[PDB]
Amino acid sequence: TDANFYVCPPPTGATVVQFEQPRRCPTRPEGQNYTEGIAVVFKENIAPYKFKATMYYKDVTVSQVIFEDRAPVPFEEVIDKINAKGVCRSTAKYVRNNLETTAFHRDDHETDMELKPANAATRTSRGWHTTDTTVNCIVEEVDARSVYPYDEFVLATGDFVYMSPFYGYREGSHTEHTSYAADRFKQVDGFYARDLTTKARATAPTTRNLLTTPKFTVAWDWVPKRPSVCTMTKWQEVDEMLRSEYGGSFRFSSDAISTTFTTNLTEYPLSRVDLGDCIGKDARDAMDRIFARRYNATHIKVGQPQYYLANGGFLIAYQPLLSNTLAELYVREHLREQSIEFARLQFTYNHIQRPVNDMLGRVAIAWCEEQNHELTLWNEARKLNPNAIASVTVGRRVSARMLGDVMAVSTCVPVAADNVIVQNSMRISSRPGACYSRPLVSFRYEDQGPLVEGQLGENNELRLTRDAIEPCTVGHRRYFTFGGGYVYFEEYAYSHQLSRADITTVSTFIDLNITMLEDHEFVPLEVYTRHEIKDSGLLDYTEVQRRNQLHDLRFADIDT
Amino acid sequence: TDANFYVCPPPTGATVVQFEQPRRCPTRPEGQNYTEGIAVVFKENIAPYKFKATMYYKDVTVSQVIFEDRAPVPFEEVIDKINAKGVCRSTAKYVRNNLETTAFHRDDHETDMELKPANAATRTSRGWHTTDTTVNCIVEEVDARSVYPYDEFVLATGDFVYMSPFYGYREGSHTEHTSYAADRFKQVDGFYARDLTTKARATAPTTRNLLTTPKFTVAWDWVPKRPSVCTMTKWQEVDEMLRSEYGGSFRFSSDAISTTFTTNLTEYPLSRVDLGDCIGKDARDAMDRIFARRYNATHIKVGQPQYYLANGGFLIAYQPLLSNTLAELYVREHLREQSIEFARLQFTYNHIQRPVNDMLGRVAIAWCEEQNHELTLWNEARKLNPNAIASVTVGRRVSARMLGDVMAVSTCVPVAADNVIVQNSMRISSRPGACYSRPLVSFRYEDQGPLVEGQLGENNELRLTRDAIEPCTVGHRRYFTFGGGYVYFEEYAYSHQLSRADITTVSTFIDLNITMLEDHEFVPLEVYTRHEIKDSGLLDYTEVQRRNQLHDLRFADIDT
Amino acid sequence: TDANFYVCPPPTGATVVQFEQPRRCPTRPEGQNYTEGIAVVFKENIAPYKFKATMYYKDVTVSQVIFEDRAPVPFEEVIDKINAKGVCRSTAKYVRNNLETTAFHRDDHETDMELKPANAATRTSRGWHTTDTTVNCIVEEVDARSVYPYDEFVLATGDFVYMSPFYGYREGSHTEHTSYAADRFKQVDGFYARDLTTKARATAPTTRNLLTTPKFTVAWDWVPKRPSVCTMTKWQEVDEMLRSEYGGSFRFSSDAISTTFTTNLTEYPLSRVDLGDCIGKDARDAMDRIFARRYNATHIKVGQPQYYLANGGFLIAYQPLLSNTLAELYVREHLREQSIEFARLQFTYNHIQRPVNDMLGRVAIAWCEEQNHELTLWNEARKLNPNAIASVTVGRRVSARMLGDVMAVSTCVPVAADNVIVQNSMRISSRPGACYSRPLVSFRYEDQGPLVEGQLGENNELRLTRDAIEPCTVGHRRYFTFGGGYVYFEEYAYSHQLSRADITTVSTFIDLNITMLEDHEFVPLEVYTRHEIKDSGLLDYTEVQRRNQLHDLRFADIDT
Ligand SMILES: *[C@@H]1O[C@H](CO)[C@@H](O[C@@H]2O[C@H](CO)[C@@H](O[C@@H]3O[C@H](CO)[C@@H](O)[C@H](O)[C@@H]3O)[C@H](O)[C@H]2NC(C)=O)[C@H](O)[C@H]1NC(C)=O
Ligand SMILES: *[C@@H]1O[C@H](CO)[C@@H](O[C@@H]2O[C@H](CO)[C@@H](O[C@@H]3O[C@H](CO)[C@@H](O)[C@H](O)[C@@H]3O)[C@H](O)[C@H]2NC(C)=O)[C@H](O)[C@H]1NC(C)=O
Ligand SMILES: *[C@@H]1O[C@H](CO)[C@@H](O[C@@H]2O[C@H](CO)[C@@H](O[C@@H]3O[C@H](CO)[C@@H](O)[C@H](O)[C@@H]3O)[C@H](O)[C@H]2NC(C)=O)[C@H](O)[C@H]1NC(C)=O
Ligand SMILES: *[C@@H]1O[C@H](CO)[C@@H](O[C@@H]2O[C@H](CO)[C@@H](O)[C@H](O)[C@H]2NC(C)=O)[C@H](O)[C@H]1NC(C)=O
Ligand SMILES: *[C@@H]1O[C@H](CO)[C@@H](O[C@@H]2O[C@H](CO)[C@@H](O)[C@H](O)[C@H]2NC(C)=O)[C@H](O)[C@H]1NC(C)=O
Ligand SMILES: *[C@@H]1O[C@H](CO)[C@@H](O[C@@H]2O[C@H](CO)[C@@H](O)[C@H](O)[C@H]2NC(C)=O)[C@H](O)[C@H]1NC(C)=O
Ligand SMILES: *[C@@H]1O[C@H](CO)[C@@H](O)[C@H](O)[C@H]1NC(C)=O
Ligand SMILES: *[C@@H]1O[C@H](CO)[C@@H](O)[C@H](O)[C@H]1NC(C)=O
Ligand SMILES: *[C@@H]1O[C@H](CO)[C@@H](O)[C@H](O)[C@H]1NC(C)=O
Ligand SMILES: *[C@@H]1O[C@H](CO)[C@@H](O)[C@H](O)[C@H]1NC(C)=O
Ligand SMILES: *[C@@H]1O[C@H](CO)[C@@H](O)[C@H](O)[C@H]1NC(C)=O
Ligand SMILES: *[C@@H]1O[C@H](CO)[C@@H](O)[C@H](O)[C@H]1NC(C)=O
Repeated sequence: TDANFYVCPPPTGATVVQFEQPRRCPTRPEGQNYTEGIAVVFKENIAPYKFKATMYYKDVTVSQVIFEDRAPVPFEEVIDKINAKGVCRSTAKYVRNNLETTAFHRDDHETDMELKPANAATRTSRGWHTTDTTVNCIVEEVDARSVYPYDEFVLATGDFVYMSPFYGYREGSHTEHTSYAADRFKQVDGFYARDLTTKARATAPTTRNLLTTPKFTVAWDWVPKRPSVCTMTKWQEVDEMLRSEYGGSFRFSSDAISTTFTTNLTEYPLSRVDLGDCIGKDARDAMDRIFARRYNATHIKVGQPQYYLANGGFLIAYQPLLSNTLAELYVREHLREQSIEFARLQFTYNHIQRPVNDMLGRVAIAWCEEQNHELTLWNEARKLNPNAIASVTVGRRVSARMLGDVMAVSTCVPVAADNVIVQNSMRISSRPGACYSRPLVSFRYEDQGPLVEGQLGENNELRLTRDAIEPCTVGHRRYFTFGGGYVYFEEYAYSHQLSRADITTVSTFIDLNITMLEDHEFVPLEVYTRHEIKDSGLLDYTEVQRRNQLHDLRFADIDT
Repeated sequence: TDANFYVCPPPTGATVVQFEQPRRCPTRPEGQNYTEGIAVVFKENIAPYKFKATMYYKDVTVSQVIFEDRAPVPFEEVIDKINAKGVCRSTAKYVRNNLETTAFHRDDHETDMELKPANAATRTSRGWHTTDTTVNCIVEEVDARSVYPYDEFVLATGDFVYMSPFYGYREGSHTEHTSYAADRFKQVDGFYARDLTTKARATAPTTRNLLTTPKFTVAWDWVPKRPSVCTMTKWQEVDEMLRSEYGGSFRFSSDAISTTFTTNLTEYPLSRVDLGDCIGKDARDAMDRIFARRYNATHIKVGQPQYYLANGGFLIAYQPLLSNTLAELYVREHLREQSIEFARLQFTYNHIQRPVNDMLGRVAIAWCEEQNHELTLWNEARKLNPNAIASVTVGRRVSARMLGDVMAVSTCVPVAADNVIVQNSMRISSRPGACYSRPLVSFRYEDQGPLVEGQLGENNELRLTRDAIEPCTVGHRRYFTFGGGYVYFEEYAYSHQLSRADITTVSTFIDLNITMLEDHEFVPLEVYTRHEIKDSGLLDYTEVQRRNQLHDLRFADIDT
Repeated sequence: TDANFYVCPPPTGATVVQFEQPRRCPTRPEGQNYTEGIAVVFKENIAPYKFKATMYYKDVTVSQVIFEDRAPVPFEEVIDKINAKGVCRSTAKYVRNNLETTAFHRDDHETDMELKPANAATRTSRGWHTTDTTVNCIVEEVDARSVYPYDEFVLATGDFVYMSPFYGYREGSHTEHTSYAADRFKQVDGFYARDLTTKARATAPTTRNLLTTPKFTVAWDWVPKRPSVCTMTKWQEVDEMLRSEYGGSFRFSSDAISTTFTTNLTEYPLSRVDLGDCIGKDARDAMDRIFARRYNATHIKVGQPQYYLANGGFLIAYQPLLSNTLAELYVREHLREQSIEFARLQFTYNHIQRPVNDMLGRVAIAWCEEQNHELTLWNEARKLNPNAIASVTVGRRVSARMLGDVMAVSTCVPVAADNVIVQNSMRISSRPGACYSRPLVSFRYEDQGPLVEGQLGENNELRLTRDAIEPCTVGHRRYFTFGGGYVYFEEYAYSHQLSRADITTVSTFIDLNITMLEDHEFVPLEVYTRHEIKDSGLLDYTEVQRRNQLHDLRFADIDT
C-alpha cells in the first residue's frame, strides 16, 4: 500500500496565525495564595462564515516592444454577457494617466468570446479564462471567509473586502456599514446563476450581489442574515491549572497551554448576560468530565466554579482543588480554632500556606522553564521548515510560509498515488553539468483528468513549478520519498523502486545494533582529470554556512 | 587529559538508514478494548556477514591536450602478476567506441611494476597503488557486507554486487543464483594469498574467488557455507506498551518506540516453526525481567503471552497487564454475576471498560503528540547537522551525510591527541584578505606513522581536505575545540591553548549568575579607512538568510 | 500596553561562555553501589570585581590619495590637557618604520581642542571624541572586569590587560606581579577627576592609575585592596542526584544538571580549611531545605553529609538517601543476621543491592539519553539563533554571537516603546527593485534625547546599522513585531498597526480548530510581462538550501 500524495500551494495570507513566544518566568517563587484546580479556557467565538465568492476581472496587456494592469469588469457585462450569454466582452476599459482608456483583444474588434475552464484543474475554483493590446477576461469562483463583526470579509486571494457580505437593500440586512460608494455596489433581485461549462441555468432563483473594486469585481450569493450564535466558545479543557496571586492580579499557568493569563482578581459576573447558560452548562460539564477522570479519588472541590476575564479576550473558568493529604492540615487547624467547609477557609493559615506556596512555585517555574525550552525550539523549527511544523500543528498536511513574523496557512490537495508518474531520467539535456536535484513527476488531480507537469518535493510533496536544480555532480546516489516507499536514483537515472522495508530504520532514540562498516571513498577517476565536482549529498549546516563563504570570495574577485 | 580525535570520512552509501516520520494521532480516543502490558518487539534477523573483499582495477588516462575510464583487471593477471609476482601489468585493455583498445604506462612499453601501499594510511585497506596514455593499477582490500538472502552483497564502496559470496563449483555451495555470466566469474582451488608489502605468501591454503565487473574486479576468501542461525532476533524490550483495537486491527503504541504497529487481531501460530523455542524462551525471559522490575508489585498477568505479526516485518510478543486497583472492579463485577480468573474476562463489562478506554486513550494520544514533537524536531536536526545526530543515535562518533531522503553511515577513525599538531598561523599568504576560517592541523594515523595535512573541524573532527575558507576580516577572535580543551586564536594567529576550566560553562538550562557586562564595540580604525569588512563570528540564521539576499542583488547588477 | 524594545550591540568577547556537549551514556548499567540523595554543587568563587576603567587613545589617519593606526596618549597629556584642561593635544606621536613619527590635525598646527561627548548616546560610556594627517583624540569610560587571581583584568573592549587593577606603589597593594615595564605605568596620589561635559572637578580626592599599552592608554580609580571573601560559592541546589561507583571513581548524575562528575572515592577533608564553616553551614542548610520539601515523608537520611572534589574545580556535597520501601529490605536482612543504623550498612547485602543497582541504572541512563537529546538539539539551536537561546538562558534579553566554538555575551539596552518611530515607506528610492526587507525605525535612547537612525529587527530587536535588504518583489505581504503588537506592511508600505489580539494564535501544540481555507494564488499580471520575481516570504530551509544552488550555477556560467 502507498500513502496519498499532497500538492501544497503557496498560501496568499488569507489565514494568519501568530505563534506564542517565550514568557518571562520568575527566578524565585514570589507568588501568593497558590492553588491547583481544573480550568477550561474559552476563545471568543469568531463565527467563521464561508461562501464561494466569484471574482471577475480583466487583464489588459500590450505587445509593444507595456503599462499592464488589472481592471474590474462592469456589472452589466457580468449580468448580460457572462451570465445571460456565458461570454466576456472583448473590449475593456482601464485607467491610464488619470484618464479612461480602451483596450482590445489582440488588436482586434469587439467580438463575443466564451469563458473556458482553467487548465490548473485545482479545487479552489474553475478559474474560467478566455485566453490561455491583449485583453483577457478571467472568472474565478474562489472561496471567502468572514469574521464575527461581519463588516468586512477576506477572499481566498487575501485581499480584504471592506463590504459586509450581508449588505444590500432587498431587506433589512447589514446596511449600517459600507466603505465603498453606492455606485460601486449593486444587488440584483431574483437573479439566476449558471455554470459556464454547461450553461444549464440555475435550478432556483438566487439573488446575486456585485461589488466593483479598484482592481477587480466580486459577486456572491446574498443570504438575508445568518442567525445568532453563542458569543463564547470552548478552546481547551486543561487537565491541571495553577493560579498565582501577585501584584494585585492572578497568574494562571498550565503544562498544556504554554501561555500565562492575567486577571483582575474579581470574578466576572457571567450571569449578567443570557450567554451564561450556553457557557455555564458547557463549562460546568467540562469540570465533571475532567474531575471524574482522575481528580475524583485524590482531590476535593473547593466551592463552586469561578469565572475571570483574561488579557487578550480569553475567558477562563476555574475550579480550585486541593490534594487529600493537604486537607488533613486544613481540617486539623480548623479543629484547633474550634476548641470540611473548605470554602472561604483556603489561605487562612499562613504557616500551612507557606510551604505549599513554595512547593507549587517550583512546579509553575518548572513548567515555565520547560515550556520556554520547547517554545524557543519550536519557533526556530517553524522558521526552518514551516511546512513540517504546520502539518504537525493542524493535525493534517497543510502548507505554510513565513510572512515576516506571522505564519500563513493554506490547504493542500490530496491525490492518490495511482495518478502520479515519475520521470525515469531526471537529468536535463538543455544544459550539461546542471539538472534537477529531485525527480520530475507528472500527475492528474483526479482519475482520467488532464496531465500536468511538476516536481517531486520532500515528504511526498508535489510542486507545480520545476525549479529545484543544482550543479549535478558525478557519482550521485540519493533516495526520494515516493508514496509508501522510496525511489532509488543513481547517477541521475531511475534505477528501481524499493519498499519501506528495504531500508534499515532507526526508530528508537539510540540504536547501536546497526551493521555499519568502514566506508571507502570510491572517488571516480573522471573528477581527477576533468576537474569537475563530486557528489556530497544535501549540504550540512556547516557546509551551507561554508558554501556561502566561497561565494563571498567570488564577488570580491569579480569586484576587484 | 585530552579526548581522542576523530577523522570522519564521507560515507559512500554502503549502509542506508531511513529515520521514522511523524505519524497521524487521533484527535479523540476512538479505540476499543484498551489494555496495558509488557511488549518485546523483534526485528528480522538480517544475518550480517562481513568479509574483506579485495578489489582490483586499472585506471587509464591520457595526457593529450581524454576519454578516461576504469576497467577491470583479468583473472590471469591477478593470479600471475599480482599474486605470484606482486606486480601489475603495465598494459591494460579498455573499451572505446564499442571496440577493445590497449593502453600503456606513460607512453612506455610493457614492464613489471610493483604495487606500493597507499599514502592515506587508512584502516579501510592498504589500497596498494603503483603510481601516486597513463595506466595505473590499484588494489584495495576494502570491506564488504551481505544480508540474510546472501544472493547479493555490498562492498564498502557501495556498489552492489549481484553475485553471492558463497557462489562457486568447488562444493555444493550457493550455486542456485548468479546474474553474471560464467566467464565473468572464476574460482581457484588451493589458492594462496599474500601481502604485497612483505610478499611472504599465505601460511595455509586459502581458496580465492574472482569476479570481473564492467568497472572493476573483486576477489575474496571463499568460505564453503555459513551455518544456519535464528530467523528472528530481539530489537527492544519495551517497558510499557498499550494495545488498541480499531478498524478490525490492533494498534500498538509505546513511549520509547515512536512508531505504531498494526496487526490482524489473530495470534500468529509461532509454534508451527522450530524457531518458537529460540524466540519463545528469549521472549518469555524478557517478560519476567521487565515484569519483575516494576510490574511485580502493581500489576497482575492477564493469561499467557501472545504473539502477533506487524506491518513491515516486525514480530511483537505481548503480555496484557492490568493495574491492581483496576482488578478490584473486575472481581467486584465477577462476584455480582456469580450470585481471579482474569483470563477471558477482560472487556466483558462495557461500563467498567468505558472509562479505561478513554483514560488510556489520552495516554496514547499524549505519547503520539509528544512523539511527533520530537520526531518533527529530530528530523530537522538531522538535516541541519547529521554528524551530531548520527553520533548521538549510534552511541559513538560516526559520520553521516544526507543522501536525499535517506541517511548514510560510515565509521570514523579515532586518533590520540598526541599525534596531531596545529599550525600556529592559520592565515594563508597565497591570497590576502582571504584565509582558512578554522585552524590547520597535521597528524599521523598512528605513532611514528606518516604525516598528513588536514583541517580542524567542529567537535574535534578532522577533515582530510582543507577547504573551510572565508573572507578573513580584521579584529577576529574565535575559539576552536582541540582535544580536552580549546585553542584561542586572535587576528588569525595562534595565541595560546586554554583548558576547559578557563571558560565559563552554562550547564543548567537557566543560569543568571553570569558576570556579563556591557560590551563596547571597539571597531578598528582600519575598517573606516580601508573600507574592509569587520569580524562577526559565525553567521546567525537571520544573518545567513540575509547574506544570500545581498548575493541575489549582486547577480542582478551583473546581469543588468 | 506595549513591551519595551531592546537594542542588542555586537559582543566583543569580554565574557566567554562554553556550552555543555553530549556525554557518553552506558549502553547497559555497569555501575556499582547505586544510591540516591540530595546534592548541592558549588562553583569556584571567581570574585568578579568591576570598575569603570577609562580608556584614552589617539586615532591617526592620512588623507593622501594611508598607514593608519591607534597610538596611546602619554600620561602628562591626560593629567595636564584632558584632566586639568578638558582638551586633547592636536599633535600625536605614532611609530612608523620602527621610528617615532609626528602627526597633526587636518594638516594644522598644535592647538587645544576640547573633547565632545559621543553621538551614540549609549550606556557603555560617554565616549568623548573631538572629531566626529588627521589625528583624533577619543576618551571612553568603558567598563572592566577582573577575576579571582586579580593579576589580570579584561576591559569591555575584550582586550586583556596584563596589569593588576590594585597594582601601585602608594601602599602595600598587589605589587607582586606586573608584565609591563615600570615606565609603562604611573600612579598619581591625590589625583582629582572630572567630567569633560561639565568640568566641575571631583568632589573628593580620587587617586588615579595610568597604564600605556602598545595601542591605547587606560586609567581607573585605584582602590587600595578589596577585602577577602568565601573561596567557594553555591551553584545549584539539585533536587535529586544519583551516585555511581565504577572504575575506582564515583559518577554523579542528575536530571537538572546535564553533566556528569567524577571523584576519587575519598571524602575531601573540607574541615582542614577555615572556609568549612562558610560552606558547611551553607551546604547543610540546603540539605534541610530540599529534604524538608519532599524527601521528609518518603526518605531517610543515610548518615551525615559527604564532600567530594570533582573534575573541573566543582565541589559537591552529597547526602545519601534511600526510599522508605527500600528500608524494609535492609532492616529485614539486618534482623536476620542479628539472630535503623543505616550508616555503614548500605551495600552490605549484595542480593538486595543487585536489583537497585539495575533499577537506578535505567534512571541514570534515561536521564543521560534524554539529556543528550536536548543537548544535541540545544547546541544546534544556539548556532542557528544564538540571540534567542542567549535570552532564554540568562533570564533576560541578552546579545550573543558565535565566536567559533565559544559563546559571547553582552548586555542589551532597553528602551521604551514611546521613543521609537517606524518609517511609513520602507522602500528605498536609491535603487529600484531592491529595498530593505524589514521596516526602518528612528529612536532615542531616552526621553528628549538625540534621534538616531536604525532598522527594526526580529523579536523587537533594534539594529544600529540598516543593512537587511533583498530584491524587493511584487505583491509583498508581511508582518513585523512592534512593541506589544504587530505592524502590517503590504507592497512595502505601512498600512496600519494591529494589536496582538487581531491575529489568530496557536498556543497549544495541536490546534485543529483553525478556520483555514483553500488559498488561491493571485499572481499579479505584472510578473508575467515584466519577468520580475514574486514574493515568497522568508526562505524555507529547503528554499535557502536551494537558492544557493542557483547561485552555484551562476558562477559556473560566469567562469565559463
Ligand atoms: C481591570 O480593571 C480595570 C479598571 O476598571 C480595567 O481597565 C478599564 O477598562 C475599561 C473597559 O473595560 C475602560 O473603560 C473605557 O476606557 C476608555 C476611556 O478611558 C474608553 O474606551 C471608554 O469610554 C471606557 O471608559 C477603563 O478606562 C479602564 N480603566 C483603566 C484605569 O485603565 C481593566 O481592563 C481590567 N482588566 C481586565 C483584565 O479585565
Ligand atoms: C492479514 O490477513 C490478510 C488476509 O489473509 C493478509 O493479506 C494476505 O497476505 C497473503 C500473504 O501473507 C497473500 O497471499 C499471497 O498473495 C499474492 C496473490 O494475491 C501472492 O503473493 C501469493 O500467491 C499469495 O496468495 C494474500 O493475497 C493477502 N490477502 C489479501 C486479501 O490481501 C495480510 O497480510 C494480513 N496482515 C498481517 C499484518 O499479517
Ligand atoms: C585523585 O588522586 C590523584 C592522585 O593523588 C590526583 O592526582 C594528583 O594530583 C596532584 C595535585 O592535586 C598532583 O601533584 C602535583 O603534580 C605535579 C607533579 O606531578 C606538580 O603540579 C606538583 O609538584 C604536585 O606534585 C599529583 O601529581 C597527581 N598524581 C597523579 C598520579 O596524577 C587526582 O587529581 C585526584 N583526583 C581528584 C578528582 O581529586
Ligand atoms: C490570600 O487569600 C486570603 C483569604 O482571602 C486573603 O486574606 C484576606 O485579605 C482581605 C483583603 O484582601 C482581608 O480583608 C481579610 O481579612 C483577609 N483574610 C481573610 C480570612 O479573608 C489574602 O489577602 C490573600 N492574599 C493576597 C496577597 O491578597
Ligand atoms: C473486545 O473484546 C471482547 C471480548 O473478547 C469482544 O466481545 C466478544 O466479541 C465476539 C466477536 O468478536 C463475540 O462473539 C463475543 O460474544 C463477545 N463477548 C465475549 C465475552 O467474548 C469485543 O468484540 C471486543 N471489541 C471489539 C471492538 O471487537
Ligand atoms: C560498595 O560498598 C561496600 C561497602 O562499603 C564495599 O565493600 C567493602 O569493600 C572494602 C574494600 O573497598 C572491604 O574492605 C570491605 O570488607 C567491604 N565490605 C564492607 C561491609 O565494608 C564495596 O567494595 C563497594 N563496591 C565497590 C565496587 O567498591
Ligand atoms: C468519586 O469517588 C467516590 C468515592 O469512591 C464514588 O462514590 C463516586 O461515584 C466517584 N464519582 C465519579 C464521578 O466517579
Ligand atoms: C546487538 O543487539 C544485542 C541484543 O540483541 C546486543 O547484545 C549486542 O551488543 C548488539 N550489538 C552491538 C554491536 O552493539
Ligand atoms: C513479586 O511479589 C511477590 C509478593 O510480594 C513476591 O512474593 C515475589 O517474590 C515477587 N516476585 C519477584 C520476581 O520479585
Ligand atoms: C547569584 O547567585 C546567588 C545565589 O548563589 C543569587 O542569590 C543571586 O541572585 C545571583 N546573582 C544574580 C545577579 O542573579
Ligand atoms: C518530617 O516528618 C515528620 C513525621 O511526620 C514530622 O514530625 C517532621 O516535622 C517533618 N519535618 C519537616 C522538616 O517537615
Ligand atoms: C472545533 O472545536 C470543537 C470543540 O469546541 C470540535 O468539536 C470541532 O471538531 C473543532 N472543529 C474542527 C474542524 O476540528
